[PDB]
Amino acid sequence: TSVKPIFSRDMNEAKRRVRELYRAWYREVPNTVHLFQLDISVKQGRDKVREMFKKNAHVTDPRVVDLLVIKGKMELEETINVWKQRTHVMRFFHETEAPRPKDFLSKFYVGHDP
Amino acid sequence: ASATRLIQGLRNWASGRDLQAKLQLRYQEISKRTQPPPKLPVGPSHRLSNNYYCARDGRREAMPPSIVMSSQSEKKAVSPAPPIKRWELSQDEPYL
Amino acid sequence: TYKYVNLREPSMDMKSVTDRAAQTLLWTELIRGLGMTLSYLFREPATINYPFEKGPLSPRFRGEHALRRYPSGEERCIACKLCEAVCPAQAITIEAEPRADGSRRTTRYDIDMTKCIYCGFCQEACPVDAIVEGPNFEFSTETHEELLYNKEKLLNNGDKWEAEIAANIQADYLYR
Amino acid sequence: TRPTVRPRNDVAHKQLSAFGEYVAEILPKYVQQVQVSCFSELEICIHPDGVIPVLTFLRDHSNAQFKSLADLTAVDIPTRQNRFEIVYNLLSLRFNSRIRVKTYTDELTPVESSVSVYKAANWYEREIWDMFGVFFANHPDLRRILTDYGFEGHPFRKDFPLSGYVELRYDDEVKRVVAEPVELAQEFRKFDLNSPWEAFPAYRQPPE
Amino acid sequence: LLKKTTGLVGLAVCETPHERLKILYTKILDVLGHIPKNAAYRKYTEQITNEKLSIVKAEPDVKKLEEQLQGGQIEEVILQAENELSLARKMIQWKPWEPLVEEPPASQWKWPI
Amino acid sequence: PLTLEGIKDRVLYVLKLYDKIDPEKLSVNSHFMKDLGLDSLDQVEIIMAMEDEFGFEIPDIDAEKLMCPQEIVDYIADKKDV
Ligand code: SF4
Ligand code: SF4
Repeated sequence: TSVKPIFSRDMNEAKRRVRELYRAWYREVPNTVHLFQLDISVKQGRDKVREMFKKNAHVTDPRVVDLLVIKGKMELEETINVWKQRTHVMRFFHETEAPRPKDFLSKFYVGHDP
Repeated sequence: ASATRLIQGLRNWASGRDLQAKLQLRYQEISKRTQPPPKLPVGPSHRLSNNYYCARDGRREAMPPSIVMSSQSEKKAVSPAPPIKRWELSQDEPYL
Repeated sequence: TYKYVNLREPSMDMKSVTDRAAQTLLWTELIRGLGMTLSYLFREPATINYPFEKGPLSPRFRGEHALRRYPSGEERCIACKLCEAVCPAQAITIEAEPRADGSRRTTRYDIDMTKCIYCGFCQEACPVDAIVEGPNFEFSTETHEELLYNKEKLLNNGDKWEAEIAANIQADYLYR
Repeated sequence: TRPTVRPRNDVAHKQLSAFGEYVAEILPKYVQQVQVSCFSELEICIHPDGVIPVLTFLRDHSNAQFKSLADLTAVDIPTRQNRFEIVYNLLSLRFNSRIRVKTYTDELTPVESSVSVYKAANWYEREIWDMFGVFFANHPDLRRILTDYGFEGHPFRKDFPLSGYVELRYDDEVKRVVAEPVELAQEFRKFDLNSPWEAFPAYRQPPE
Repeated sequence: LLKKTTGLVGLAVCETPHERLKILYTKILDVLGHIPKNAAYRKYTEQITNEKLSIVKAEPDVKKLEEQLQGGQIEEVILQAENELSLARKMIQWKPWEPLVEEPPASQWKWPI
Repeated sequence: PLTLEGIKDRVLYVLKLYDKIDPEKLSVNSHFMKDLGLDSLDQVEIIMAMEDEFGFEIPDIDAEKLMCPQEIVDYIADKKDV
């Protein structure tokens, strides 16, 4: 059952890495909003950051969350430098996407999808 | 090829070469666009006897790779091949 | 087996030195390049007068697709679906049913000219020479939807270009 | 079997078998398998922990001198528990030879990077990380190299569909290029072309 | 002979190839003396290095030394000696003559699946 | 920054500036996870507000043990002269 670690031996250092990545994203959100001339406020960007971290918050494997921290670090570096355009930053906010119905009755009305 | 002799002479002087010997514009020297019909030959397997497919099946002679070592004396050291031979300089145009 | 490009040592006698210095001061090779471009000015240009003159082509040329017929009016396609099976871009859609006299004929034959890569696999996978790639290439359209051919469009293309497609096939069929 | 069958090389087969024995005997700590194919190609399957020592030996030994790294690839085989097979192709100009070094890893185990041996491995395993999600430890600068800047998922894996999950279109309301769930006007038609009859009896697997 | 240029860019011409090669081969032998005797790497590299050292010591001229060493120029032979010394030190550090670290799974190298 | 009363007032003021937490239940000895029901990330951005307003950074070793405002006041009193 012994496996080779990536960066974190157990869950505590993995949680520290998650904490540091969240701090870096929270610091960069105002500069990302200003430099890209986004139509959102700083609060909406920070709520999106917190929403992504909360969506990804049911994992207990140290290697999986190490890979998640690594991919978040790549995204943060991708945004700090101007490599993403405005479309890549705004792709987190699905503005043009139609609201998907959630209850049973509307899904029954619109199609066969469960 | 329709150029005058004076223009040909000036062209050859300024170019430094005889341009009329090797013209880049094609003329009636090329092959015609309508050709007589061909008759292509047949291959070596177009025979009526001694032509069994089991005697010339290339794909069926392919074998699985031979396992040399598996984990399930004073022998000489071995290179992957004899060492490559040194290249010889070109006799035609060595640029030397 | 190999040769030494750019391994010529420069001579250091006074003749070669003065030749190189005169070439530096008087710009000899620049005059050489100028003179040869001047010589290239006085040649007949290789430009043809399109659309009044067309570039040369071959009977193997792959242009617009067409559906052919037997020399009795009957169409050649018998709905064997080999062309849509061999199509590397999946540009062909075929649907078939037996028609009134029981013949095996297509009811739908679509070729997406925006998916097709003009590779000619369909005209060489056809056992009856039904689908062909005709010699026409000037069929640019102003709309995307005009490039989605159905069976009627391909049959019209065949009826339009039969007098050339049959001659090209007659010229080339001995090489196949 | 003269005209239409590929002629067989046996001197090269003998030499490659001898060199495979040589390598597998010099490095027993990492080498797990050595095989030579029908068309005289030598494959050395090793443990993932010995990627650096085996490659450094093959690069620096006087009897190996495999100075060129031609290609670095990963292959996705989902039925294995270590589904990713990492393949190094090496070329030796001194002896005019080629070798293949294979190792394995799964999704969560990192592999030691071979930038410190061969410098082409930088971009090659950056591409491998981009397409298969295989992490390479001790890399100088590991990011994506071919996919889109906001792309999620590794496309060369075999559970990733051919057409992706999103598609791009220009929206005039937001005056921007936007990504939407994928919808195809014509679905990609799947063809079942496998013959139900056995083709090559020499590759027959034993029954359970 | 005093070759002006070895032919390869960045490879400087060696003025005294014999002393350099002898020093490098003896250094390789002293480094390899630390590896255990039963290790096949030590036996093979000792054999090939002793052959190369005898060939170098038995030939005063360089052109016939280059011809019978079968390694191209003498400077790339010196380069290969340096690379072999570096590999010998790294192989002292790694110790790859030990038994196999771990067996693969049952169908790790089975193709086709 | 020089007096403990001013330190406590600045800490408590910028804690009242935090939007999602009521000022009524906030005292000097209120926990974060079980008193106001703040998340881990809530405490994280509270600590980043601490560094943003007090002008000195806080590492992740010692930011994990700041659950009530008295602990924050005592820590930043340790890091300063006071
Ligand atoms: S030319 Fe090739 S790509 Fe085009 S329809 Fe024929 S088979 Fe398909
Ligand atoms: S290959 Fe020829 S006969 Fe067969 S379906 Fe296509 S066009 Fe028709």
